[PDB]
Amino acid sequence: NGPESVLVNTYQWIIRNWETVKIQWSQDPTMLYNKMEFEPFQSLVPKAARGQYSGFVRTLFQQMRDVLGTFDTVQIIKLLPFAAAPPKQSRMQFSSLTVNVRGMRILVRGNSPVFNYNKATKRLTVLGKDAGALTEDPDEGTAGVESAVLRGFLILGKEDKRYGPALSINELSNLAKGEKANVLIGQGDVVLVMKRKR
Repeated sequence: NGPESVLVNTYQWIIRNWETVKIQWSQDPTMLYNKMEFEPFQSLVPKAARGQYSGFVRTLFQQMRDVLGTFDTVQIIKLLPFAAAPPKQSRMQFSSLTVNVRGMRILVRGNSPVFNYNKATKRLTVLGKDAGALTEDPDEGTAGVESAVLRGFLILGKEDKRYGPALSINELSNLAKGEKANVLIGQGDVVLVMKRKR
């Protein structure tokens, strides 16, 4: 009882109700974001981060709506509870989002100890406990273009030496619209990104 249970139950709820969440996420996201079911999760989020995280995630979700062929079920499920605060817009980038449990990090890209989706089995494991199983979705984007990781950017694929040494996530704000660059996105992973034109 406490944080860990709120975390696990929140994601359990999303998975249980995925079909209606998916509909609302696409047709009326504001009302999805305003559901009472996300309030307990929001209390886990550091008070001073809630607005920042919401602005960030809401923009990442609109990028996914705006950039055809980049639908990512697991990414939507992972980031959704963070959209539930009144958004505070900024130019900050986040590689992880913190929930306070016992100060734990949910990685924005890929799996983490806290949030682990097992593709082979379709099971989501949160804090080592079962949150439920997904089903294969035909709407899933297969281009390897990731639209909901960086605010204002698309991840294109592997590092490409034509575009020079890798930048940190804090160093992307000088890039021109349409410009490409390599980025230390996390771990030791370097990826080619593009700054969006709109």
